[PDB]
Amino acid sequence: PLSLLIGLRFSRGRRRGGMVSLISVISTIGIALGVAVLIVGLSAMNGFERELNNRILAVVPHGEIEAVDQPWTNWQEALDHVQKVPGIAAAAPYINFTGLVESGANLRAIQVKGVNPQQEQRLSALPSFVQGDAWRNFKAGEQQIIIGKGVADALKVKQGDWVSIMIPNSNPEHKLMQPKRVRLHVAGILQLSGQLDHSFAMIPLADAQQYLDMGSSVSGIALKMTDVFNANKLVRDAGEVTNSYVYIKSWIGTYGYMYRDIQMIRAIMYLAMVLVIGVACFNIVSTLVMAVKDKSGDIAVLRTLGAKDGLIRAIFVWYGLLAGLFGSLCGVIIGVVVSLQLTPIIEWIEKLIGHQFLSSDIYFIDFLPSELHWLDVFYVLVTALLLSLLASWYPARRASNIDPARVLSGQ
Amino acid sequence: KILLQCDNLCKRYQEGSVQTDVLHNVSFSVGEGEMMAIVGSSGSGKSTLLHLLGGLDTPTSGDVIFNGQPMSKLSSAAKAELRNQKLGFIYQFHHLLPDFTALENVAMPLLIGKKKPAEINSRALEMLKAVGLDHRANHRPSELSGGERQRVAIARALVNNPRLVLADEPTGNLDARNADSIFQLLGELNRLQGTAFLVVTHDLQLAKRMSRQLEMRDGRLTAELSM
Amino acid sequence: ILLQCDNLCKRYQEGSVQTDVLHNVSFSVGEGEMMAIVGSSGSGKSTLLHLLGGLDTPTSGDVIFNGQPMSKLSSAAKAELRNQKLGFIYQFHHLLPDFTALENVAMPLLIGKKKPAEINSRALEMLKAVGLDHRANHRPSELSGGERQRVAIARALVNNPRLVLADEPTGNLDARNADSIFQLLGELNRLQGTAFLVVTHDLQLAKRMSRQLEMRDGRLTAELSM
Amino acid sequence: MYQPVALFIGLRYMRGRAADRFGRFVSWLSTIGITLGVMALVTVLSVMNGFERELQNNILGLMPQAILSSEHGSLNPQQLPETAVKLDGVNRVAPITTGDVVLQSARSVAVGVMLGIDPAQKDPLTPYLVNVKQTDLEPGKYNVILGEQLASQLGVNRGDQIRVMVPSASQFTPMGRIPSQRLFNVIGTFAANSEVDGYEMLVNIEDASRLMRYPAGNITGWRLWLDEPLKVDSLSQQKLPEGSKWQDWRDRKGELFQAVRMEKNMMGLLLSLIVAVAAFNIITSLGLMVMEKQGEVAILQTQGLTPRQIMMVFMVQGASAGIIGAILGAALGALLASQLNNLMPIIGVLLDGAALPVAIEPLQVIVIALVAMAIALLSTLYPSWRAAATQPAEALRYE
Ligand SMILES: [Mg+2]
Ligand SMILES: [Mg+2]
Repeated sequence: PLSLLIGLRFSRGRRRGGMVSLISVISTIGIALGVAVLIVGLSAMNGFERELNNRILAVVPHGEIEAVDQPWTNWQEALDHVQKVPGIAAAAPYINFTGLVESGANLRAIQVKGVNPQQEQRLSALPSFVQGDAWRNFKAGEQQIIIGKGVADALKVKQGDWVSIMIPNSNPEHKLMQPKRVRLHVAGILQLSGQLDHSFAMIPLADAQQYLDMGSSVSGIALKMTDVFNANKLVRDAGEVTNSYVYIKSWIGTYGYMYRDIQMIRAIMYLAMVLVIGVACFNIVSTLVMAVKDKSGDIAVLRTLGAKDGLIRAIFVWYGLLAGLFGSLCGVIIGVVVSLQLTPIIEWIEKLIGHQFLSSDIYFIDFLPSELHWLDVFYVLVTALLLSLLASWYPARRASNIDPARVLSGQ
Repeated sequence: KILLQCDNLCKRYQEGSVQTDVLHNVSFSVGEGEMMAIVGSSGSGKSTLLHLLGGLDTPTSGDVIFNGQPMSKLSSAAKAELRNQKLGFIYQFHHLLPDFTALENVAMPLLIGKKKPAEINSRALEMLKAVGLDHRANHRPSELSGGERQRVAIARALVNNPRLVLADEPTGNLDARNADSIFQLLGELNRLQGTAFLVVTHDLQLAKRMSRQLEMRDGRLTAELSM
Repeated sequence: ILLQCDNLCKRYQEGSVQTDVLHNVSFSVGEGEMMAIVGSSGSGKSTLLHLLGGLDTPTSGDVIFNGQPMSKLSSAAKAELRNQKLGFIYQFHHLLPDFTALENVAMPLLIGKKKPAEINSRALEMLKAVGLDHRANHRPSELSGGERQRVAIARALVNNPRLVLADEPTGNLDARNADSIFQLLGELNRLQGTAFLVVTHDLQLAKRMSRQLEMRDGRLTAELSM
Repeated sequence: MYQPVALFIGLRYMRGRAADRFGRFVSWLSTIGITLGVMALVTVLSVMNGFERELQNNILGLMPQAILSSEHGSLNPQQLPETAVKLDGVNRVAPITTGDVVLQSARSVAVGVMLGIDPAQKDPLTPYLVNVKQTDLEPGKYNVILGEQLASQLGVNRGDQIRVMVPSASQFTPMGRIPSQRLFNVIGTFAANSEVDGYEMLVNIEDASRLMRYPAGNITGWRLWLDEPLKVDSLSQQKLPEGSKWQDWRDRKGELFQAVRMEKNMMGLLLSLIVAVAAFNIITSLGLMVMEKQGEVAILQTQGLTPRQIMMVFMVQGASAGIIGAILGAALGALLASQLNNLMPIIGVLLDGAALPVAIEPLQVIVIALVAMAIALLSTLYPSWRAAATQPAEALRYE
């Protein structure tokens, strides 16, 4: 094929020996670098959302349907049949009250929680890996209670002992009924990031039998928004499935000024990624257009020799296709390698110390890479190949259009 | 009996500084199988004229008719059609593809016509031997000396047997050897093949080989050669 | 003595074949002496004259100027030389494209930092000498084929060099500028003690230099026997 | 014209032939790239600085940030005078008795923390108080101020007094460590726009001391305002001369600290990507330009110009291009940074971040421009020397 031969010869060096010109190799390297940086940035960005609703948002409840009239309003039959709407698929009930731990140690105040055994795993992500495996199977009878690294740490014992919290101030009504349920041992302990281990305690559901709470009707909970961001204020025109008495409590926006940080960070992320894309595209386009303009002289000779538009188009199409293909292959390989094996690159300059990028980051990840390939690398490769072909094509058409003798003399 | 046709072919270059006129109402004709020679002083406007004759510079207030059809008339595809089988243009300060050796450069009109591998090679070498630099068929223009590249350009022009051959000082960078020999070559071409020639040259000893040597006179081509 | 060649040989080989050019070149150009070189295309005239200057490294020879070889000169020393003693002209003459004819002619002087006024006056001096004052405002692109050659000649001779090397100074021009520029060089030599060594193909006026040599694929034959 | 040859040649090359549209905007691609890189870097840095300032002030500013004390309490002279209390940052000294407490209420039992401030001195929360005499606040039988998120909503509301408990107290050992408790009176309700409301309350000075252990007149420590609470790790790692334990806000809002640390780290990674790509473009474009003009270099060298002067010829052009690019990029980046609040028609509906910008001209902006200058100078320096060594005849042949 004539076009391929001419393109290859144009992409050849100025001197015998090396079969690669400086400009072609340079454009290849630029395209590869752009593709690699785009891949890395997109992978980190996607990992951001992958981790956000996995270790910092799942633990916090996504909503609440608490009302001032539980019986038959928020507690019709077993519960409000909020499962009808397809937004969520695990409602479960929810009972909350406060108490104190009595162990002859640093007393702490805990807002305890009620959780149903063989349940609460479809609801939130608080159930986490811990030595106390099969703990839920041991949760029953309203006797044993599970705490975090809170009052357990404050007290000088762990699961190895059986010290009871002895809630002394369980007063649902202001009058001091104070039913002191004592000898509630703990056999499992959980750990969470940072704080709020000080105010977590697991009580089997339907604990009202002995805690003097009224009946089996509790506050309840719902609205486990899977697409929390897209579900933001999505309860508008919805949520009537609950048929509660008073306006339900809000979604995770109730603990505001952290969701604000989340949204602001996401905005800055989008801005930075847009800047990356623009810079890389500009670099690639500038290099390709400069090279093609540098190769404008021979186009006039070909046109005056009788070359048609098709051959001129095909020559630079092949040139750009070759450059883009090789650069995209190299960039894809390097970027995939980096993204898949970036976090495992822990600098051993200081033995498990410092690294200048890891400090006080436990239960989170120093970096956050996630390679959602076969749907994102394809876009980058297609965009690179396009940009390359368009940059190759545009100046070639202009040079061919110009009177051949005119450009041979002027440029 | 007509190949070239000029009707007041005027031109002027002006980028916004001054009006630098070149030509004033050029008009002549080159008969089928007719030779002509152009003479004049530097700066007259010969090269610009011959560029206008082809479809390689837009005339200002004139037109050129080839085989009863103007040049701006031809579409881009039609002009590409024409340049392969009817144009034998040679370039002053001749420009060659630098990454292609002499053989490929000579063969390019045929490759563009897609003649044949074997025919193309044989005929490129045909014309190269005609010009007479067989021992530089493997040298790129960079490695070629000053004159052999000019002969390569001539061979490329005449490889495809064009009907008309426009030239810009085909033999001005060469000794008498290649000047005289290449005039012999063109002379046989015309009387063996019905090809016309129109060559601009400064060597007045052989300028009259074309006969009817015109004189470019800073606009209009004076019939005589009275300086 | 101005030029001195001792078996100035050369050869180009990129790894394909040994393409010899010259075989034991040796001659001299006397102070204020003209010479002309003749031969067939491909002989190696341009390569020879490039070797004469410090613009191509000889393989197995040397060139001595004013009793000091060219490779002897340091880079600064060669830059020193090229401003006041070299009047080299280029085949397929190359000019700065973004600089008009006047500035191109004035560049040797600007590099010498003569004066604003002197530089302008003398650039125009030499431009009028060659006779293209009408195209003193045109860049090389806008200039035609011959006026750029005359601009190159003027740039070569603007600074009054001791020796003037040329590569077909008048081969792209009609008899007008050929004869007139030979007249110009002729006055230059006998008004000013400047020697000339010009390669040309026009044999009518090649003998103006006198002692016309004949480059013959290595060694410059003293006779013009073809 | 100009006496210096290098300056004239560089300027003329920078101007270019300008065939149709300034070389179809191909001649100034170097300046265009410098501008784009500088603009992007400036915008990113300004927005990150604004984010850090927002986190420092609008959230962590109101709440306590650091406390020092001794084992279970201080001594009569506050365990120390003001001397040897200032270590780093802008530290303001103010006694405090922070301690978690249980605010039992008739409507609903709730828990929260408090601050033992004195009426004499101001605090972040003093201007927010409404319908109350903060300045004239005597103990008044343990008077307190709190509300607008706890008393007003899910509380005993203003007035009617409220319960306050301190679990950390050993009053009567025989039973289950009965804490120290007493009824407190409400005289106001602070209105706050941060998390302070609903989790924090104000108490008179010395009332927490009387209620809690250790002698009256002492405190639980001293507030220490920090100039860089974002990077409070360095302060915590350092041990103050007195040996007092360093308490910090990270003990409560650890999730936010970890999240901001990770976000800053990965944003630095993105900035590194930006810098690498931009610098690659600079080197590539300027080097290819210098290599492209080798024929002109050869023509120039044969007529008196030394290898050391052509280097200046190219460095002049490089410096001019870098200057134009850096100035344009700085201007455009400053404008874009101080134009990000608006231009959010539909994205702002769900993403109300506003991209809080902070254009810190003094240092961050200038350093980027200087780095670009140096990079351009070196990139024009090396290839110029490489091309100045080739023999002119060899260069003019391939040309
Ligand atoms: Mg001409
Ligand atoms: Mg030559």
